[PDB]
Amino acid sequence: TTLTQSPATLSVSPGETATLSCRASQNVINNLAWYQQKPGQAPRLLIYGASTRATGIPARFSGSGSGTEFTLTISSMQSEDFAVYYCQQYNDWPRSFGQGTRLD
Amino acid sequence: TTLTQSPATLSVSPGETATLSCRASQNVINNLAWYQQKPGQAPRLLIYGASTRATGIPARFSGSGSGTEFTLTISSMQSEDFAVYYCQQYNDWPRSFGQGTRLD
Amino acid sequence: LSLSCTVDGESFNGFFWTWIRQPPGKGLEWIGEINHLASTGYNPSLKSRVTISVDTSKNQFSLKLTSVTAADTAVYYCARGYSYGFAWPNYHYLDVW
Amino acid sequence: GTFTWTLSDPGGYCLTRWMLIEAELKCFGNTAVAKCNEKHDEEFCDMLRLFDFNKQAIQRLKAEAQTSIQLINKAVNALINDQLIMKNHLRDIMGIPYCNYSKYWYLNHTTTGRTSLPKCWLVSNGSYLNETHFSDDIEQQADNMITEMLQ
Amino acid sequence: GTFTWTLSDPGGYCLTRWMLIEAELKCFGNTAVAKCNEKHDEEFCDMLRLFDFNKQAIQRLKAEAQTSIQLINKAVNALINDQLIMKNHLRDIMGIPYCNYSKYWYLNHTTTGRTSLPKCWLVSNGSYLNETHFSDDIEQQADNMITEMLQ
Amino acid sequence: GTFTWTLSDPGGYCLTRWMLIEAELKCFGNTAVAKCNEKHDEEFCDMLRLFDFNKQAIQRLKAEAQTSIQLINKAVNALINDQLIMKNHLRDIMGIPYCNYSKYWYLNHTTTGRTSLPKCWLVSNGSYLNETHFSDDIEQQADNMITEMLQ
Amino acid sequence: TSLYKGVYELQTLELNMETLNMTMPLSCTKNNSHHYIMVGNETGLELTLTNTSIINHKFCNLSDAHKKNLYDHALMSIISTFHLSIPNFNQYEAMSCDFNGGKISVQYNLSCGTVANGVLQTFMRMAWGGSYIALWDCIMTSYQYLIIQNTTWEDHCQFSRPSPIGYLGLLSQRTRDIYISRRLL
Amino acid sequence: TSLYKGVYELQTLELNMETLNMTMPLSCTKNNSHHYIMVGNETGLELTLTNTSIINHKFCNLSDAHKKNLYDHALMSIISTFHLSIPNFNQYEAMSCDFNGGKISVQYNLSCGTVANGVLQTFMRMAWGGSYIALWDCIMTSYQYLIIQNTTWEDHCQFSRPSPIGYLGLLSQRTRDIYISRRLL
Amino acid sequence: VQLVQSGAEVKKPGASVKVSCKASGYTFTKYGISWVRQAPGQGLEWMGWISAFNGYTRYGQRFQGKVTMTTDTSTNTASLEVRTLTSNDTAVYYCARQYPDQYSSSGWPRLFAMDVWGQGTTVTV
Amino acid sequence: VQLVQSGAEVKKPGASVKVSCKASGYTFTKYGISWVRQAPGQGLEWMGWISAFNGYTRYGQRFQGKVTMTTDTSTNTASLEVRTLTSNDTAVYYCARQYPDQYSSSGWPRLFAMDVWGQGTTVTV
Ligand SMILES: *[C@@H]1O[C@H](CO)[C@@H](O[C@@H]2O[C@H](CO)[C@@H](O[C@@H]3O[C@H](CO[C@H]4O[C@H](CO)[C@@H](O)[C@H](O)[C@@H]4O)[C@@H](O)[C@H](O[C@H]4O[C@H](CO)[C@@H](O)[C@H](O)[C@@H]4O[C@H]4O[C@H](CO)[C@@H](O)[C@H](O)[C@@H]4O)[C@@H]3O)[C@H](O)[C@H]2NC(C)=O)[C@H](O)[C@H]1NC(C)=O
Ligand SMILES: *[C@@H]1O[C@H](CO)[C@@H](O[C@@H]2O[C@H](CO)[C@@H](O[C@@H]3O[C@H](CO[C@H]4O[C@H](CO)[C@@H](O)[C@H](O)[C@@H]4O)[C@@H](O)[C@H](O[C@H]4O[C@H](CO)[C@@H](O)[C@H](O)[C@@H]4O[C@H]4O[C@H](CO)[C@@H](O)[C@H](O)[C@@H]4O)[C@@H]3O)[C@H](O)[C@H]2NC(C)=O)[C@H](O)[C@H]1NC(C)=O
Ligand SMILES: *[C@@H]1O[C@H](CO)[C@@H](O[C@@H]2O[C@H](CO)[C@@H](O[C@@H]3O[C@H](CO[C@H]4O[C@H](CO)[C@@H](O)[C@H](O)[C@@H]4O)[C@@H](O)[C@H](O[C@H]4O[C@H](CO)[C@@H](O)[C@H](O)[C@@H]4O[C@H]4O[C@H](CO)[C@@H](O)[C@H](O)[C@@H]4O)[C@@H]3O)[C@H](O)[C@H]2NC(C)=O)[C@H](O)[C@H]1NC(C)=O
Ligand SMILES: *[C@@H]1O[C@H](CO[C@@H]2O[C@@H](C)[C@@H](O)[C@@H](O)[C@@H]2O)[C@@H](O[C@@H]2O[C@H](CO)[C@@H](O[C@@H]3O[C@H](CO[C@H]4O[C@H](CO)[C@@H](O)[C@H](O)[C@@H]4O)[C@@H](O)[C@H](O[C@H]4O[C@H](CO)[C@@H](O)[C@H](O)[C@@H]4O)[C@@H]3O)[C@H](O)[C@H]2NC(C)=O)[C@H](O)[C@H]1NC(C)=O
Ligand SMILES: *[C@@H]1O[C@H](CO[C@@H]2O[C@@H](C)[C@@H](O)[C@@H](O)[C@@H]2O)[C@@H](O[C@@H]2O[C@H](CO)[C@@H](O[C@@H]3O[C@H](CO)[C@@H](O)[C@H](O[C@H]4O[C@H](CO)[C@@H](O)[C@H](O)[C@@H]4O)[C@@H]3O)[C@H](O)[C@H]2NC(C)=O)[C@H](O)[C@H]1NC(C)=O
Ligand SMILES: *[C@@H]1O[C@H](CO[C@@H]2O[C@@H](C)[C@@H](O)[C@@H](O)[C@@H]2O)[C@@H](O[C@@H]2O[C@H](CO)[C@@H](O[C@@H]3O[C@H](CO)[C@@H](O)[C@H](O)[C@@H]3O)[C@H](O)[C@H]2NC(C)=O)[C@H](O)[C@H]1NC(C)=O
Ligand SMILES: *[C@@H]1O[C@H](CO[C@@H]2O[C@@H](C)[C@@H](O)[C@@H](O)[C@@H]2O)[C@@H](O[C@@H]2O[C@H](CO)[C@@H](O[C@@H]3O[C@H](CO)[C@@H](O)[C@H](O)[C@@H]3O)[C@H](O)[C@H]2NC(C)=O)[C@H](O)[C@H]1NC(C)=O
Ligand SMILES: *[C@@H]1O[C@H](CO[C@@H]2O[C@@H](C)[C@@H](O)[C@@H](O)[C@@H]2O)[C@@H](O[C@@H]2O[C@H](CO)[C@@H](O[C@@H]3O[C@H](CO)[C@@H](O)[C@H](O)[C@@H]3O)[C@H](O)[C@H]2NC(C)=O)[C@H](O)[C@H]1NC(C)=O
Ligand SMILES: *[C@@H]1O[C@H](CO)[C@@H](O[C@@H]2O[C@H](CO)[C@@H](O[C@@H]3O[C@H](CO)[C@@H](O)[C@H](O)[C@@H]3O)[C@H](O)[C@H]2NC(C)=O)[C@H](O)[C@H]1NC(C)=O
Ligand SMILES: *[C@@H]1O[C@H](CO)[C@@H](O[C@@H]2O[C@H](CO)[C@@H](O[C@@H]3O[C@H](CO)[C@@H](O)[C@H](O)[C@@H]3O)[C@H](O)[C@H]2NC(C)=O)[C@H](O)[C@H]1NC(C)=O
Ligand SMILES: *[C@@H]1O[C@H](CO)[C@@H](O[C@@H]2O[C@H](CO)[C@@H](O)[C@H](O)[C@H]2NC(C)=O)[C@H](O)[C@H]1NC(C)=O
Ligand SMILES: *[C@@H]1O[C@H](CO)[C@@H](O[C@@H]2O[C@H](CO)[C@@H](O)[C@H](O)[C@H]2NC(C)=O)[C@H](O)[C@H]1NC(C)=O
Repeated sequence: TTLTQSPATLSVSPGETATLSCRASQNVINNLAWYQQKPGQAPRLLIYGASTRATGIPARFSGSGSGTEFTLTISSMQSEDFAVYYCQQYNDWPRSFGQGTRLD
Repeated sequence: TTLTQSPATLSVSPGETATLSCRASQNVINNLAWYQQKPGQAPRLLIYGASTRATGIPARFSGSGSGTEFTLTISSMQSEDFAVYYCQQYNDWPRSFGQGTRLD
Repeated sequence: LSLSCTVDGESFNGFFWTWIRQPPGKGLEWIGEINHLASTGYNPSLKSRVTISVDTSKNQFSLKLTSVTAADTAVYYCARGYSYGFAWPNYHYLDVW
Repeated sequence: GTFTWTLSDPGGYCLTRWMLIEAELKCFGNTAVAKCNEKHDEEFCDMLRLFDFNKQAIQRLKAEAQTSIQLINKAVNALINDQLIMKNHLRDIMGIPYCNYSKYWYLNHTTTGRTSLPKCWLVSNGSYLNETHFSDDIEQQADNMITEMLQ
Repeated sequence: GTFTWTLSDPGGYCLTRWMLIEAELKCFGNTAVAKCNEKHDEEFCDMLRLFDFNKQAIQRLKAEAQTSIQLINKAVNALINDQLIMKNHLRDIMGIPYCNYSKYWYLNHTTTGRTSLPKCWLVSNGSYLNETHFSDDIEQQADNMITEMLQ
Repeated sequence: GTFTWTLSDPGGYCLTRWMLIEAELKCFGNTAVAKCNEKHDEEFCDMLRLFDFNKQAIQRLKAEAQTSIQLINKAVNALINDQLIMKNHLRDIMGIPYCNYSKYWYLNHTTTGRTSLPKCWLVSNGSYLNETHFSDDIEQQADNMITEMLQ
Repeated sequence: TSLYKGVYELQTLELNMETLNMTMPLSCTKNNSHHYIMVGNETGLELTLTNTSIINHKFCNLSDAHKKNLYDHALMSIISTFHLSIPNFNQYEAMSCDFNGGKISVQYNLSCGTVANGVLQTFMRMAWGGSYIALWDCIMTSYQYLIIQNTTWEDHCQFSRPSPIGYLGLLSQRTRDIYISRRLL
Repeated sequence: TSLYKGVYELQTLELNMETLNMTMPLSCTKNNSHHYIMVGNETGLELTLTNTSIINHKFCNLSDAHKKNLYDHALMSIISTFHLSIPNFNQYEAMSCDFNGGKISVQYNLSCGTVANGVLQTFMRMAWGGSYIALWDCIMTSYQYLIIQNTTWEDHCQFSRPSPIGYLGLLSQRTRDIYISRRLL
Repeated sequence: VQLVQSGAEVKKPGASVKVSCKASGYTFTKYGISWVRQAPGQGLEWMGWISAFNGYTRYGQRFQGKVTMTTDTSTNTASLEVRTLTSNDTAVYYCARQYPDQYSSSGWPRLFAMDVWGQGTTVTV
Repeated sequence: VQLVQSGAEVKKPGASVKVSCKASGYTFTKYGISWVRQAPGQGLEWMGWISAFNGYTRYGQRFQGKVTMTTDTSTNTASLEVRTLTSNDTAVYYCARQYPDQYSSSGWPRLFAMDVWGQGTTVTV
């Protein structure tokens, strides 16, 4: 399955919420992962499952949605929240990532 | 049920194997018994069930067969193997015995 | 036209036994088709006046065409053909004549 | 033919806010859930299996014309025990309080939070029975909970 | 599905003088009746459920025209297990002693008075098997309840 | 209903060379067979009951015209649980690994020689699952059986 | 808020059967006369007990209805399950049907040990939960006709909550009390 | 070879269903189109999916077949079980049959929620374990005809092993999803 | 485990023969005794079987009434009594230990053969 | 818990490249290793996943043959190698830790994502 991220660019100043959308080709029931990659650094797992945060992840990042449509929301975007966000399904093989989104 | 032993006489020399056959009137599932009677002594149990050997019986005596056809094989013939061998069914009452085969 | 086509050959089951007529100067024309069962297929143009039967015991099939006419004079062939419908390239070929 | 559906998920089962009216998320532990896979005479277990099957059917499969009576007709006996509702019908006929499948009751530990397997609330004369008339059953449930706590 | 009928009434079940022939009232304790609610292959339990259902239907429901075939056809599967009588039918076919649900045997503790769950008497040639030919079985039964006496 | 067939014979069950492909005789102890008389959701128990019924029917009954569909139609419900294969079919429908009753796996103690009750192997993509994708199930089975043998 | 044994508190919960749509039909009762069984959030069957009949002809065009595949398959399956579950049905003249245009409309004449008894048994086994108002069993009622029609979904039932128990119950006892009409079936 | 917790070894076994051939039918698949249901070590039914039909009429005449007791009773029982298990079957013209001479030949003519869906579901349950290669449910296939005929026993189980699971599965679901065609059945 | 059959008796025809064997080395109650007759020059013939536990008897088709079997648990003995003798009644009589056949509801029949035999008693008329 | 990917290196195109990631801080047998490729300026691309417990490999559709991945439990390492380097093969390779997917007869599948990643290894042709 191939999944796409429609916005691909969020030019938002710090302080307000940001929303990212992920759409999958087929049904992926609550088996989606959201990763964050700092410039030049390795990606880190932010959200595993539909709406479950990884250990040590601040409660600012919230996942929602299911099936085909998923959303990731950042409430109070801080200085360190500027990174590239990636969407990966793992409901079936092979694992497929998204084209990414540049959030500045 | 009436069961008969077809050969009834084997003038077999010592050293080679001997084969005895038993045929039952009706179905007798693995419920046969082979007894050995030396001349002048009471019969003793050699084989009970399908092929299970009685306690202390040498491995040369071996039973086989189920249903109606049954076979008893003696691999090595010794001096004391020459006796009268009897075939009994115990699948129903009354118990029935064969005519016996004299091994000489 | 009571025309029978007795064949021994290979097995009689699983084949389509057809009749094809060719009028002089024109092309071929399929006019009937029979399976080893009682099922049949006919040419719509002349279906109303043709009838083909099959006898499995004698291994033969016979065509009958009523209302004989000199306009129906032609050359008639009885043919065996096999149709394959299990995979993609479905194909039907008139095996022997 | 005994049912074979096993409940999804540590080891307990959680009823979401959608499966409950006028209530939030509820959750039952492993001990209570484990009784649903062994006993053939629990109405709550049957309804819980029905809800789990509905959720799994919605998630795994597609939707078209909502005419999914064939699916439930194929798998009606793999989720519930028809003789349970048959027995409830017999009890209703004989003028005895029966198991209307709407309301359930259970015992909560004040501090530990352990919860017994819910039992359905009996109804009679089209009105729910009041706990002064089945207090003995509640005491029996409390005794069983204490005995299980001992081991 | 499985049976869901529960036996009425400390905790045992007593068969009245009408449920037996040439015998008086006979009671069985809680430890034996309690096995009737989990065992799927007990013949005495099925027959005792049938007797209890008959008694309750006579007591509560009205009697008229005696056309109660609909009632028994409606709730036949909530009282007995059809595969048990099917197994008995197959055992009868294969020329093996079977059970026609008429006679039962049990073990008494002479001093204590506690008994075991009755098991039905096997039949051959249209005659009951005699105690020697299943004596081993009886032995096993004793051993079992001896273990039950340990706790 | 519920199956009532009891496996033949200390107390274990031995599958002959004919019942297996490219394998010799294999025996399972009483501690594993005893589970087959109480559980309702074990593939291997139903298959063992089918094999035992086939063997007993061959031994104790005649054969003619090969029209034995009558016997299996009569006795199908006394050997297997239909809702179990219904559950397998449902799991196949939802795109989840299932079991077609062909391959089984079990745990052997190297020294003692005691074995667990075999669990049937899972198939996905019409192919047998590799061991790495159900290892947690193997560990859970080993833990349960070590707990059983501890007591 | 009584405390049992000094350590246990009694709490209750209620199940929302209305979220079980799209997989199971849900049956519930509006009042004495009107009862409903709904499929999806689109369709349903309305069962009414009336002294007024809507069909006067003694016809049932079942074969013709099957030939013209215009009705809803789910509703036809439900009505087939209902009809097959009637115990000891032998008066075929007491059931009238209308299937013209794809709609379904069934009328049962209830005018013991009669057809009305079995029809009421099946009815209150279907609409189990609120049908007890119009009550061995030998059921008798003052109503003369039972009418089953199709309707669109609406917030109809206010006497009892929706529940799939009745349909799931009559599913088991489907072909269990049918008489034989022919030597070969 | 891995040793779980250093003391237990994982071992596997595979059953041999072919030894059950005097008591139960055994179903297997040859390829995408050919499937077999063997009874005994002499008899079998062949299931095929084709663009090509073999019956051109619409005469599934059964009273004559029953009158002339020439067919194999086991095969007739199997095909009756298959036909009864079809859910929501109402297009009778989609089924054609030929039983003359004691043989049995059945053709289901498959050209959502149609007769093809029900026939394919019943076929998938019958040929369970190897029919998934010919795939809510809404099963649709490119084939136009399903053909059931006679075969003698032969080594055909080369894609899936023989198994009595499918036939034992459709025994339970036999008359559960049949429409009513008459008031007095 | 052996059995002794009390010598050999010779009596005139028409009298009653009382031949007994005592079993030592095992619990006499568990196993019954089966009687076998071997005519001089012919094969073995089955007479009957008596279970020592409550003394339950099964006789042969032709030996019913002609011969009786009794048991004594105090002396651990099993006895066979023949009413009338005849020229064809001369034979050798053996008594053999046999476990009673076992039946159960949850199980299959378990049938047994004659485990051990005692030396025969020669009865000549 | 961290994974070190043996630094980085560059080589002439047309030759084979080898990169290894060494795991530590956890049981290397329980969790398998997935390999991700990121082209310069492009998104992440998945290549394969190897289970260390028995070393079971699942490969990408377009990476079969060209990419070979192995595991070594003795030193707790996962190695990857590419036969024919190409202009588009210049990228950064990431070693991620993934728990094997679990299925059971009584239960539902439990799928897993890449929890712990490692610092990437750059390869330029
Ligand atoms: C499960 O399987 C077992 C195994 O066989 C089976 O047991 C058998 O049950 C039957 C049915 O009861 C038993 O048959 C009874 O036998 C008694 C005893 O008969 C002896 O005595 C008579 C003389 O009285 C002799 O002629 C005979 O040969 C025997 O020596 C009979 O007395 C019974 O008949 C009476 O009861 C019937 C019940 O309706 C009457 O219909 C019948 O007319 C008899 O009644 C007469 O006498 C009464 C007393 O005097 C009097 O009150 C009446 O008015 C009338 O005048 C009956 O035939 C059989 O013996 C059992 N077998 C064994 C080995 O015990 C179970 O029945 C079976 N269960 C099921 C459910 O299938
Ligand atoms: C549950 O689900 C599982 C997974 O889907 C499924 O497993 C599959 O079972 C089938 C059973 O038929 C397996 O198919 C067999 O595969 C072997 C191996 O094939 C290799 O060798 C052949 C050459 O023979 C190569 O062409 C091939 O590419 C492979 O390298 C085949 O050999 C089998 O065919 C033989 O046996 C058949 C038995 O009837 C014969 O009909 C057939 O003609 C072949 O006979 C040959 O061998 C005979 C001796 O055995 C000999 O006498 C003949 O003359 C001839 O030489 C067969 O096709 C399949 O591999 C399994 N899949 C996996 C992944 O393991 C279960 O079957 C399923 N259980 C159910 C449905 O109950
Ligand atoms: C198990 O057995 C129990 C009891 O035997 C049974 O529970 C009963 O279920 C019925 C049906 O749900 C309940 O009836 C409801 O009662 C409430 C409250 O009653 C009063 O409400 C107001 C005061 O608040 C009074 O004015 C009124 O006259 C009643 O006296 C009603 O509010 C319900 O009506 C609403 O809901 C219906 C269904 O949704 C609608 O059809 C109806 O029009 C009403 O909706 C309107 O108001 C809503 C807000 O209130 C609004 O959202 C809507 O849009 C609309 O405007 C309903 O009549 C009854 O109370 C339960 N208890 C008892 C003791 O009878 C179970 O049904 C049974 N289980 C099964 C499976 O059958
Ligand atoms: C579950 O997956 C397991 C992992 O298998 C890997 O992934 C699959 C998809 C394949 O790519 C496979 O090649 C991978 O290894 C799988 O276990 C593995 O199965 C293979 C084949 O069945 C085994 O290969 C054979 O190994 C033996 C030697 O085994 C011993 O040595 C190894 C290495 O020291 C140990 O790890 C083992 O435990 C043993 O101690 C070789 O002799 C044999 O060679 C034969 O084949 C070659 C090539 O055709 C010929 O040239 C030779 O002449 C021989 O004929 C194989 O190479 C592999 O050892 C095994 N690994 C482990 C760790 O068990 C397992 O089978 C799967 N389970 C299933 C499918 O049910
Ligand atoms: C059985 O019959 C069906 C349909 O039969 C037809 O329709 C019925 C309603 C009825 O009227 C019949 O009398 C009538 O004959 C067959 O269905 C076919 O399904 C295939 C699917 O592969 C279709 O073929 C594809 O069509 C594509 C464009 O629409 C085309 O791009 C595909 O090309 C591919 O293959 C070529 C060759 O390998 C390759 O070079 C290409 O690059 C590409 O990959 C392909 O041709 C047919 O059009 C369908 N026929 C129709 C719709 O009439 C069915 O195949 C047939 N057989 C079986 C076994 O079921
Ligand atoms: C099983 O098979 C037969 C059947 O037994 C008979 O039929 C049953 C339905 C019951 O009614 C039994 O009580 C009945 O006996 C058994 O054969 C039977 O053996 C008995 C031996 O006592 C015969 O009785 C004798 O009959 C003769 C002639 O009439 C009298 O002179 C005797 O005094 C005595 O009464 C009985 O006739 C006979 N059955 C038949 C039909 O002839 C058989 O023994 C039994 N199998 C076993 C292993 O016990
Ligand atoms: C069994 O139930 C009936 C009827 O129950 C009624 O319907 C149920 C669905 C519930 O909603 C009940 O709450 C409801 O009452 C009982 O008969 C009815 O009892 C009530 C009182 O319990 C009567 O109400 C009275 O009405 C008079 C005026 O007529 C007032 O002055 C009173 O203050 C009181 O409100 C009601 O009239 C009566 N009849 C009907 C048709 O509702 C019945 O008592 C109960 N118990 C038994 C043993 O039958
Ligand atoms: C299934 O069985 C019928 C036979 O039963 C037919 O229908 C009944 C209701 C009665 O009306 C019967 O009298 C009648 O035969 C098969 O249909 C029949 O096939 C025969 C073939 O020999 C047809 O006979 C022909 O009749 C014409 C005159 O109409 C003669 O000129 C012909 O020489 C020939 O005898 C008969 O017409 C036909 N009946 C109908 C109604 O079409 C049917 O074919 C059979 N199906 C299969 C698959 O065998
Ligand atoms: C039929 O049953 C389905 C459930 O199977 C009901 O659908 C559910 O409807 C509720 C109310 O509209 C939905 O709740 C909503 O949830 C979202 C979050 O997802 C929330 O943001 C909204 O404010 C609202 O509360 C629920 O999601 C929905 N479930 C599904 C699976 O769609 C439906 O209402 C039932 N239909 C009838 C006629 O009863
Ligand atoms: C149908 O099933 C039966 C068994 O259920 C199959 O028959 C069996 O065939 C094997 C040989 O393949 C027989 O084994 C034989 O055992 C004797 C024992 O002495 C040995 O001497 C022989 O050499 C041979 O190994 C087995 O007895 C036999 N079972 C029977 C007859 O009940 C049969 O092959 C199956 N049918 C098909 C078509 O596969
Ligand atoms: C009962 O069902 C019938 C058949 O679907 C309905 O009649 C059709 O309804 C649809 C939906 O409005 C219309 O598009 C068709 O034109 C109607 N056909 C005919 C012949 O009338 C009917 O409306 C349903 N009854 C109710 C009360 O909704
Ligand atoms: C389908 O069944 C028919 C009838 O049983 C088979 O035809 C008979 O087969 C037997 C066995 O070879 C012959 O003795 C008869 O003479 C046949 N009768 C007729 C009328 O042909 C038929 O062979 C079976 N189908 C297949 C393909 O074998």
